[PDB]
Amino acid sequence: NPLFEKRPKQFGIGGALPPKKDLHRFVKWPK
Amino acid sequence: KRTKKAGIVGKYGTRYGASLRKQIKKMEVSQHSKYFCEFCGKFAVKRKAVGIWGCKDCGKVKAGGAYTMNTASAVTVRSTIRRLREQTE
Amino acid sequence: VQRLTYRKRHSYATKSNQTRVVKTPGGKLVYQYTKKRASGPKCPVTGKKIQGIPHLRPTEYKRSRLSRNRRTVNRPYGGVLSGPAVRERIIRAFLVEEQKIVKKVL
Amino acid sequence: GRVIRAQRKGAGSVFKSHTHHRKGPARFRSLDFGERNGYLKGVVTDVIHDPGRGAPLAKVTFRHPFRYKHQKELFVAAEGMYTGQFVYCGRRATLSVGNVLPLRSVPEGGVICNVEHHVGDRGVFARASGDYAIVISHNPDNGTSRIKLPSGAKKIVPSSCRAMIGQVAGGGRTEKPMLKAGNAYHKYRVKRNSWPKVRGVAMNPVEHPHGGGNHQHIGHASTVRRDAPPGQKVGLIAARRTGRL
Amino acid sequence: PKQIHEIKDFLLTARRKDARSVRIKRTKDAVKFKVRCSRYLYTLCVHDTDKANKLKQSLPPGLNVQEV
Amino acid sequence: NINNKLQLVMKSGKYTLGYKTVLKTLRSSKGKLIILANNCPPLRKSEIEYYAMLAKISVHHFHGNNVDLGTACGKYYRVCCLSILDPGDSDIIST
Amino acid sequence: KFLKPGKAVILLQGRFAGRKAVIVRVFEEGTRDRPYGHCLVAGLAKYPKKVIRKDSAKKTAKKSRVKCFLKLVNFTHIMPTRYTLDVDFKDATRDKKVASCKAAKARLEERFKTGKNRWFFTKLRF
RNA sequence: CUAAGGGACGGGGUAACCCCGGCAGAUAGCGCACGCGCCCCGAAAGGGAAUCGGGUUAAGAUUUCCCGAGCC
RNA sequence: CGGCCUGCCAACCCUGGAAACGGUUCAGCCGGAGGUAGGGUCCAGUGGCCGGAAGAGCACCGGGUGUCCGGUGCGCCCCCGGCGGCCCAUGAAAAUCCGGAGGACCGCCGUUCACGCCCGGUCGUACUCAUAACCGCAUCAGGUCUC
RNA sequence: UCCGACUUUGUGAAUACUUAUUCCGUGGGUCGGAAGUUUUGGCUCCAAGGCCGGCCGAU
Ligand SMILES: [K+]
Ligand SMILES: [K+]
Ligand SMILES: [K+]
Ligand SMILES: [K+]
Ligand SMILES: [K+]
Ligand SMILES: [K+]
Ligand SMILES: [K+]
Ligand SMILES: [K+]
Ligand SMILES: [Mg+2]
Ligand SMILES: [Mg+2]
Ligand SMILES: [Mg+2]
Ligand SMILES: [Mg+2]
Ligand SMILES: [Mg+2]
Ligand SMILES: [Mg+2]
Ligand SMILES: [Mg+2]
Ligand SMILES: [Mg+2]
Ligand SMILES: [Mg+2]
Ligand SMILES: [Mg+2]
Ligand SMILES: [Mg+2]
Ligand SMILES: [Mg+2]
Ligand SMILES: [Mg+2]
Repeated sequence: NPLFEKRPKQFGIGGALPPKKDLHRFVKWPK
Repeated sequence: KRTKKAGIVGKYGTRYGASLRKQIKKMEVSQHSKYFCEFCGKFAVKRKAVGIWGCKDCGKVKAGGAYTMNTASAVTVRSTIRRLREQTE
Repeated sequence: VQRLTYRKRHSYATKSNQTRVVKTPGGKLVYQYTKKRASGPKCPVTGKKIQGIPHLRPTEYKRSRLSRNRRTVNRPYGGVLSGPAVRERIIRAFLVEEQKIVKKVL
Repeated sequence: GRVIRAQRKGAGSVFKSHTHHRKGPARFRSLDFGERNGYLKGVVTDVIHDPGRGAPLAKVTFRHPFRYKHQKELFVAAEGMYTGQFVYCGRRATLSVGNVLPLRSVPEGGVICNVEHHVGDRGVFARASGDYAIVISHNPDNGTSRIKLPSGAKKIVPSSCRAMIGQVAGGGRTEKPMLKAGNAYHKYRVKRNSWPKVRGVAMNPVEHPHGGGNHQHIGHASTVRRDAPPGQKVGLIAARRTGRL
Repeated sequence: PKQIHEIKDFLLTARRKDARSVRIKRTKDAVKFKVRCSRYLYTLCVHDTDKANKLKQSLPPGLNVQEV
Repeated sequence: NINNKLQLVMKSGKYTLGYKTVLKTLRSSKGKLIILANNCPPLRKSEIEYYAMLAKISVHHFHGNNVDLGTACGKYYRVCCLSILDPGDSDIIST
Repeated sequence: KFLKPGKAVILLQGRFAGRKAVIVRVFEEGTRDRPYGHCLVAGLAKYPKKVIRKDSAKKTAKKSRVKCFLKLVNFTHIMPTRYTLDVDFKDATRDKKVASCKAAKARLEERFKTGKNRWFFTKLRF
């Protein structure tokens, strides 16, 4: 189907907003 | 006319001393002057507050000197920063 | 000459207590309380007035109190940006986008 | 005696600073990954006046690095900054006036303002109108930099500390004579309760060490030890010399 | 209060269920027909003598009519 | 040597001065050359170059201000952009 | 010379500001009613929506629909682009106008499904 | 509703009365399982939903009752 | 309060292209970054007409008559508009309301339209506000914020 | 308030370390090791796509 196409995102410092990552090791846990 | 030497400083009358009035004269003149706008090319830049210089027509607002649009050291700093930037390359 | 009194218990000439003098069918003068003068919508990029919308107090723009044609302008960014601002954004959006393609090719 | 005026200011009752019409703290954006490794572009939207501050402030808008949100900053404006101007913060920002750079990226002799003392301080040095710091030298071994402060003191700072390029706007402010008690009244009305100062010799001994006498005179040396108790420490404190050279 | 211009629109308004009464006020110029509805009082001005009479006779029989 | 050649175009050739008439000649493809002052608004500058790229008209960036332009054309008002549609006896186009 | 039928433009003012349109006829000199130069354009009032593989067959048929408007535009209210869209249009009453709009809608929906002219159907962001 | 400001959970100090609010503490919840997540008090002159004319008493209504006409 | 008209001073739009420069204020100031000119859009009014509404109120005559037409202004009070000046002084916040960008999702279902139906809690409300209703031991030549 | 002793107070080399303690920053948002965006005062989120709820895209 010619309508379907790729729409890539470049994830630079000032690029597209990043997707959700794990971020587990940076979590601020309860005391 | 109307005055031989006082000029803008005649609003102060006989007060504060002749040397102080002569001191304040240059800054009173310069802070009420109209300055050239490099962005639009008109003499429409007026002081809005100390350090703030806004053009009337094009609407650009620029951070400058207290009583003059460009201070002397501002030009010197720009040249030093420009030379450092080029020689950095 | 028919001097006047306030009609409520506000005794101070504040901006929210402004009055006007009117003649009644009873042949006398009374005070009527007016609304404070309000700015209309303003453009954030030019600072100029937004055409087509009246200058009211904020709660007089409420949907139940004002018609929809009075509230809006039929253009993108209708009551928010003026026409000159919208033209500049369209041109900037297209011209910078073309430059991005040219940067990619070169 | 009674508590002197110098002591009463620490209670902060009527001596607190007048801050009701201030526009907020002026400082860099919090240091993050984009600044630490690249550059981030913001646009100057306003150049505004802050009561009690000689230097104008610059309102700058960034795009948030990972949230779909705007990020609005406000720091001291360098001279020459203007509305609609793109400023760049970070390690790879160009050496241009109005840009925020780490000190490692500024060569020797550069004029800088709002210089951090600790990495992530958001700017501690050379913030008053017309003031600036000078980059003197760089040490790659310790990763430190030598800067010259407006008072003339040399200072060693980490090379990762951030500074804005240029000098602070509004210079030359104090060259103009005030000419009037009323002009001084308006200046300090928006700062603090400090302006009209009564001389200690014009007081009674109950109120001041200089007070009393049948003539207005201090009656003892106005130079005072560094370790004198509060209430006693008035005059010239720990002075190495006096007089006009 | 609102004014009605054409006669037919007054006819439909007087036929509304929420219409309560019609007042006929005679002036030296024209004849005013006022129908009291739920929210508004509607006034129609008839400048013709016979059109006033034709309106008087053609009113809905269920509506009250008052002479002012 | 561009101030003298532009001075000769105003003396013998045909031209138009100002933003709105520069765009009109580009739409009708009458201009042979566009001249832009160095302080011409960047949005305005970009749009004129794009118009000139749609046609096949060259754009020269004048070395000076918009106050300097116009003075070069011998007028007492500022000129942001200029369009040449006839030089006549001027070699400005072949340069 | 770049304002010809088949050339793509962008409207800068009015109800359809920021919309993409194709030129159909150019009145370069202008008529007597309109002294200025102006053209008849056919533009997208509603862009076809983002069509992806995950979608079901009925839904992607709904996302491919377009709406078309016809408008006479002053040359000064148009941003001329470098792109070109040719669909052989060759074009008064409120009934003739809407019918002609429906014909162009069928041709433009068919062009979009072909996969070509991706820039023309992908909106503008300002 | 917020202003200058005041009180105050946890925490800290304190023999206890009590003194400390930025010191960050799983913040005590909000939309449609899923998603998001940076206390109160304090102005009858500040901000602010919506009313007008005429009449009426011994004493009210300088817009509260009556008549009529509106509004939120 | 509702409808129609009008449309100040600014602001904006379209055409067009200005030196022999012009337009213009009490003052300013404005123009190839588009003036003068021509034609329009919007804005506000405590502006006009109609409805409300003459049936009211008022003034006369004993139910009746009338409630009309103009002029003027460095006038006074209030409000608004638009300029100019001043600051090492730049002169609140929040509730609340409106608009917008995007378009996931959805079809006999959408509808910020008109008309229609129901409801609207608690507390204050008299009077004085001063050479006699407040404080000054008083029915005190004092003091006490306003239109 | 300055100054010394003890306590907090540990470890290893011929002065170094970091976990106690202290200070600073953040909505604890890319730390350590390895492998392989300068643009004009515009918009930018909730992934397209590929391959088998799952992986890559996003080491
Ligand atoms: K409107
Ligand atoms: K004491
Ligand atoms: K004081
Ligand atoms: K003194
Ligand atoms: K003494
Ligand atoms: K209140
Ligand atoms: K009462
Ligand atoms: K009294
Ligand atoms: Mg004495
Ligand atoms: Mg003493
Ligand atoms: Mg609250
Ligand atoms: Mg507070
Ligand atoms: Mg406690
Ligand atoms: Mg409260
Ligand atoms: Mg109030
Ligand atoms: Mg009473
Ligand atoms: Mg005109
Ligand atoms: Mg009437
Ligand atoms: Mg009567
Ligand atoms: Mg008065
Ligand atoms: Mg939309």
